[PDB]
Amino acid sequence: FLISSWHRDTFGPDVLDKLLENIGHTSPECLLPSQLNLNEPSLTPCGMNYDQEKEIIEVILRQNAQEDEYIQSHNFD
Amino acid sequence: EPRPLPAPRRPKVNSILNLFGSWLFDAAFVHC
Amino acid sequence: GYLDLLPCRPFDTVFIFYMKPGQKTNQEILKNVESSRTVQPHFLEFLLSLGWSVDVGRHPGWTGHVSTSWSINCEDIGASIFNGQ
Amino acid sequence: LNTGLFRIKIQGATGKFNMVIPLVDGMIVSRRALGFLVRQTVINICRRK
Amino acid sequence: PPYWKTAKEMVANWRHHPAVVEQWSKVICALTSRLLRFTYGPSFPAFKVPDEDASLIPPEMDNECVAQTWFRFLHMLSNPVDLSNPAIISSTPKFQEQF
Amino acid sequence: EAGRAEACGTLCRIFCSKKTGEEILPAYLSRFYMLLIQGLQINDYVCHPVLASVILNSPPLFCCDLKGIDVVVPYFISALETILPDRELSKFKSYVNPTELRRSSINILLSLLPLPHHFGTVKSEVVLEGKFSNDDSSSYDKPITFLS
Repeated sequence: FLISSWHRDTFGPDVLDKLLENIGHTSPECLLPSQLNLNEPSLTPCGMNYDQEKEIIEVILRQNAQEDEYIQSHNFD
Repeated sequence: EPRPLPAPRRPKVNSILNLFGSWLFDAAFVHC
Repeated sequence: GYLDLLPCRPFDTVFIFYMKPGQKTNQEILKNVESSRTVQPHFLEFLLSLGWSVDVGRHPGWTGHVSTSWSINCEDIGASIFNGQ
Repeated sequence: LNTGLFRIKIQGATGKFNMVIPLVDGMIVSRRALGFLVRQTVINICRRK
Repeated sequence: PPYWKTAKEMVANWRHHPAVVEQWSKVICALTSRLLRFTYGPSFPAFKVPDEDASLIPPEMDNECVAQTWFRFLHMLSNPVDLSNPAIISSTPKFQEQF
Repeated sequence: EAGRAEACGTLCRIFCSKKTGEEILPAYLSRFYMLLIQGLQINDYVCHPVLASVILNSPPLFCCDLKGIDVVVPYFISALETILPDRELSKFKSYVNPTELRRSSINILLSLLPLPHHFGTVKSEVVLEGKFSNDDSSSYDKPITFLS
């Protein structure tokens, strides 16, 4: 039943990380030869250039923003 | 063979990627 | 009266629960429902799309509980109105 | 989900005749056909039981 | 650490023998099982491991010392991606002398 | 090919295990999407083991609400058109069990049916970095809507 002032339309408004950092701080020798850092992300893979990754990241962000905007706007439909 | 559900105490995906994914990504793309 | 109370078509019952993150006790799961405006509106929209609303006293058919069913003789609370009373 | 669609998981609905069809495990259904499919699944499960 | 560096440099020249990678895999599986046995706790599912491989490591090692040796043995072998490249493997100083 | 297949066996499986509402560094997502695009190719750069592994290892891939995962949707649609209509899967029968592969394909397809009616006219971005797209409609520089 349509209850007045009750419905949706009416209503309105890591232990592994600790281990890795401990190993890194207590053993600088075992670090990679500038290729990789434990906490920081690794470098780009050999198969992909940096410009391609920079294009893909912005394409993904634009896709997510467009989908969120469409979902929010078309709610009343 | 069925695969068990992931444990609730597993680490975050980004940490696993930092620890292993570099080797995995390189191995995938080198034969790609 | 025994013959009268026997129904002529099969009847079922469905229970509905709401869960919030980090909840493992039955008391909290029951408690989150009775509150109003503390759940997603989509839950209420899904609820109202299952069937109409009928008072338990005036309902001439199955109502989910034997003691108050087949009775042929006729400020926000949330989704706790449908608790069965 | 965050995209508006819904994800369904059903436990303990397997008998002699495998599972029930109207809402299989790991299904995605839009909000339009949510209540109808849930009701149909309840009816089918109760009839099977 | 100098001995670790010498071993890592020397072991990289034996990657063409199939037993090396198998032994490294078994030992690293045993070390990682031992590490996760106490890193999270009994609640975390226990990693299955053969009894002999678990017996390779002695139980005298303390919890703190396991992490360092586990990391060092994980990085003991070179990047496994190197095995994909046939030219890199066939470039050891002995191979160059063989060449 | 065995090592390459196991590579995204591991990778493909890692991303599907993400906790709900968990942030992922966008670089990893970009790399994973590039790997998925590279793997799902049928024209000439087709490798049955890696394709089968990618399909099998990630049933809940689309259901895990990955950010921007919908970009690779046309590639998955093109990939499924060459496996489901097949009768016995002669090419893939020497690498994976045909029944399990069919089950994974059905799980993937069943997770994409609501997308057209849910979105409809919403455009989908295309990433044209070479001969990656499988379609031959001469519309590479055009965001394809779900109605088609």
